[PDB]
Amino acid sequence: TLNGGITDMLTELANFEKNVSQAIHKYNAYRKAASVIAKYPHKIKSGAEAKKLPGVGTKIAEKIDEFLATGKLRKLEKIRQDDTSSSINFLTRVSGIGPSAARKFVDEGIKTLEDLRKNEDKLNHHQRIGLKYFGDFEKRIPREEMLQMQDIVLNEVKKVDSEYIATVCGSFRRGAESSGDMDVLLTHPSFTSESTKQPKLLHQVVEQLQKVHFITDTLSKGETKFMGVCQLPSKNDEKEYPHRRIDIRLIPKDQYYCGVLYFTGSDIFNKNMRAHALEKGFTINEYTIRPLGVTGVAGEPLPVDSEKDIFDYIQWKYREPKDRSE
DNA sequence: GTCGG
DNA sequence: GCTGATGCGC
DNA sequence: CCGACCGCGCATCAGC
Ligand SMILES: Nc1nc2c(ncn2[C@H]2C[C@H](O)[C@@H](COP(=O)(O)OP(=O)(O)[C@@H](Cl)P(=O)(O)O)O2)c(=O)[nH]1
Ligand SMILES: [Cl-]
Ligand SMILES: [Cl-]
Ligand SMILES: [Cl-]
Ligand SMILES: [Mg+2]
Ligand code: NA
Ligand code: NA
Ligand code: NA
Repeated sequence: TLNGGITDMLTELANFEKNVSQAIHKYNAYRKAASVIAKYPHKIKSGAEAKKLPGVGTKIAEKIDEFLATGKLRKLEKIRQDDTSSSINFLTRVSGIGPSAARKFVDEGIKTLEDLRKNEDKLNHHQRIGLKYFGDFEKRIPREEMLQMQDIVLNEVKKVDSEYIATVCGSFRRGAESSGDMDVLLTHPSFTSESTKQPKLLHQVVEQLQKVHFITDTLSKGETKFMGVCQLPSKNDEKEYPHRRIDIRLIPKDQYYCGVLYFTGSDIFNKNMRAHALEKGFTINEYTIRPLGVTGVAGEPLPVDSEKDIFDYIQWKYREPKDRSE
């Protein structure tokens, strides 16, 4: 929080471009700037100083000067006053409602939490569950709770098939003291890039977790990716825990390292690493890292035996999970 | 909105 | 039904 | 300047 005021300002700007303006590149431009500044070990004294960092250009430099001089930004002040922008920004906070849906609802007169509640019929499945747990999904998850959650997930998975390997990734693997949700990477020997010898591998696990009442709702579910809701069990007479978002990704067992790298993040770290990969002539996804031929077409998967091998290919020193929070 | 060639 | 584009989210 | 901006699973829709 050394330059919290500035990073918060850029984040709000980023959210505006994304939610209201539907300008994804500007969104990421602001996010990159916020990121590099949050990483900066000094208390910024001027926009000129900030402009030295990659990602911070003229426009943002001017904004930082204004914020330092007055403690605020007029551009944001006007945005906050705008009701449409405010309404669209708010609605996008519901899981399942993005910029388009948010602008459409506002067009229909639906602009508040109360409005959504009296219009459930106009929401799809995902949006309905996001509204249901709106309050809860805004809460943080203490690492202590993440630990109890990990215990339940790993043990239940083990009960279905001892050959399953469940790994909690996301901010948790990065060592965060609190997480916004739980991210679970899952592998099983019968599912490789070479073949699928067993169907319902992901289904079985989801099923088991619902059986024990851990998973309470489903936002989306396919053969390899589950997106839903879970809840820790509470003791007698005590208030129950908030419901939490849970994502489970089944990845070919032989592509574990690319999968755990992807699912460990951060999202900005992944974007930076994938972009660097390209510059180095490689393309990276959650499955593999491939060289880019002369034409720029991806070649065959390169051998990977650790997360480090991936870093080595793009000529980056290895970075522990805890140092990938950008 | 920012950057490299 | 399928395929492709688009919205959404990780 | 100006083209590039990471890469992809699932739900939903149009058009067939
Ligand atoms: N390449 C890529 N990977 C992504 C992206 N978004 C997410 N990931 C990958 C990297 C992410 O680390 C991982 C998990 O996604 P979460 O949204 O849960 O992100 P975190 O868990 O990091 C925290 Cl925001 P928390 O949940 O605790 O608040 O998915 C994206 O746009 N691109
Ligand atoms: Cl844009
Ligand atoms: Cl791998
Ligand atoms: Cl691939
Ligand atoms: Mg997460
Ligand atoms: Na700069
Ligand atoms: Na949303
Ligand atoms: Na997640």
